[PDB]
Amino acid sequence: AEELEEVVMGLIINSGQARSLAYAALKQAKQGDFAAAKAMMDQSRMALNEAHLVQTKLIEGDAGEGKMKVSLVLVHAQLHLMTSMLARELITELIELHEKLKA
Amino acid sequence: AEELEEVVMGLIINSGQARSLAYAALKQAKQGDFAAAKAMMDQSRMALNEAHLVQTKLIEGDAGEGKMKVSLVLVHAQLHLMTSMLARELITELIELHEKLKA
Amino acid sequence: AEELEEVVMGLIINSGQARSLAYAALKQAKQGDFAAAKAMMDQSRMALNEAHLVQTKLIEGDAGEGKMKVSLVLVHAQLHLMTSMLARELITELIELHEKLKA
Repeated sequence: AEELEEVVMGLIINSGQARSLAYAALKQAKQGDFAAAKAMMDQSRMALNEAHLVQTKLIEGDAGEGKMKVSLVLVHAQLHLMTSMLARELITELIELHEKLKA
Repeated sequence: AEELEEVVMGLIINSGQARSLAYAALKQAKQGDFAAAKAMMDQSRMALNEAHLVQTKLIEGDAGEGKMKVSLVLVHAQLHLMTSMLARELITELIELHEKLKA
Repeated sequence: AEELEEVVMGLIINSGQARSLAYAALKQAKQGDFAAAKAMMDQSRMALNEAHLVQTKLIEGDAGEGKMKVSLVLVHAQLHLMTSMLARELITELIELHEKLKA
């Protein structure tokens, strides 16, 4: 719907940007730039945190009537956010491995 | 609905616990504890397997009328389970890498 | 529905095959076969690309009436595709690490 629909687009874009930043963070690690990787990861998380917070309000205050479940719309947003958050967390682990290797 | 709704909560919690155990398993690997990591991974999988089995019954025996597809509710459960299973599988790979590194 | 339902099954199978190929690609890397890993990854991506293209047509040309959003059915397909694509991308990163790790 109006906002919910426009809000989802923002969430999808935000989630996509989060992943983009995360992959970029990893790329920095490959170049041996741990400092930039850490900075990129930190920002990536903040983007996700804000996105997750918005989704939480939706999931909690969404359902007009009773039930708390979710909606077709929310599920789509959750899919992007869940994927992005997971990607970012795993990417963080991958970056840590690069540090252990040396570079 | 009654059970389905309560069942989903259990699945979501179970999926979340699965991931939690998986991340913890990885943490053990970082401490150089391959034995504990393996034990944690094994338990993580068992939790997922039981969760997946419940979802399968849902997906197969859910749809009251004809169609086998899924439902708004099932999709949400699948999202958590799919994310958790994938996370756990990737985490397993990450742990194996730690073993190859040494520690 | 008829096609959409049958199309989803194809997408789910394709997504599953994509992941299967990706994991197999990783396995090749463990055996120290970077050439086979690369070949498997390339094919995995092509499978996903074709799958993603089909989903795009669905998401863009699906909704019979106005709205572009998604449908219960599409979300399910997106879940598998999103999971598979992410898995494959992360697996690619994991394979690159194996190459850096010698073998």
